[PDB]
Amino acid sequence: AYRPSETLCGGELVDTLQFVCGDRGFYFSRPASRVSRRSRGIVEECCFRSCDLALLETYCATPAKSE
Repeated sequence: AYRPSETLCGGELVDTLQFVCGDRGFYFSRPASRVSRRSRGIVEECCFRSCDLALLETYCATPAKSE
């Protein structure tokens, strides 16, 4: 592949989440357990696997509203 296989882990993953989503905030991987608690998580797709920009954007926090 033309893309690098460098993966994205640690604080650099958090830095990228802030870059991609801006001030709107983001969510992160929920589980970190040795035991069977399978779930989604940005670390699972960007560090254990490799992820793309469009996918990474889906971890953005939801919009808020107030009257």
